Amino acid sequence: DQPAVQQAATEVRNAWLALERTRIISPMTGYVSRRAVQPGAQISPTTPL
Amino acid sequence: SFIMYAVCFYWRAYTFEPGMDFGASAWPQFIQGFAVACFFMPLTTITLSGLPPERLAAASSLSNFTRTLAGSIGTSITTTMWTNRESMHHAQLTESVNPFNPNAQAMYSQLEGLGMTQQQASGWIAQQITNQGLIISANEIFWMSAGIFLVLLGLVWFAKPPFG
Repeated sequence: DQPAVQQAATEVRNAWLALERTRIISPMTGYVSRRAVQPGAQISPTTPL
Repeated sequence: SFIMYAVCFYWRAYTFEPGMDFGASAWPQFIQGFAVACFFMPLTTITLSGLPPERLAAASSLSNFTRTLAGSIGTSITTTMWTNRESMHHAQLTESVNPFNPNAQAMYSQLEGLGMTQQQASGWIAQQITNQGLIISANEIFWMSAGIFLVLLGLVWFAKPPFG
């Protein structure tokens, strides 16, 4: 419970969330219409998929 | 003359392009010269054939009235067809311009390279689509006109030969 240890725990949590988000999950039930993503593409959080 | 008018309009139909020079729209009229040359004199000679000299005035008046009516009708139909088919082609074209499309974000990138805003680039793309639609719609009208000519051919044979 010491202040120093919890600081590092927060960073561990942020890194873990970063790693768990390498798998992109669908937020809605539906059907796929356009597909502009191919294996090997370089993706940022601004590129439609 | 009817066959020559069909030839000229089909000529225009399959040869109009965005980057066509002055000569691309000057040869077809050189050809249409023959078609126009051999259409007025013969048909007007047939129209006023055998009538007495005194009535030539009234016949001429009737002929001119009908011809002017036909001209007005043609203009009225053609202009509306041109604009409406331009709208249809615009609708069918603007579909391709969406995200999820290479060679569509590249255009935006090149446009923003020149300093245009996003809205200005969108307007420019829309204008280009409009121009292409006008050319396509304009060429669709020429094709229809030539086809219609092909049918009007044979009617002239119903006139008896009292010419003189």
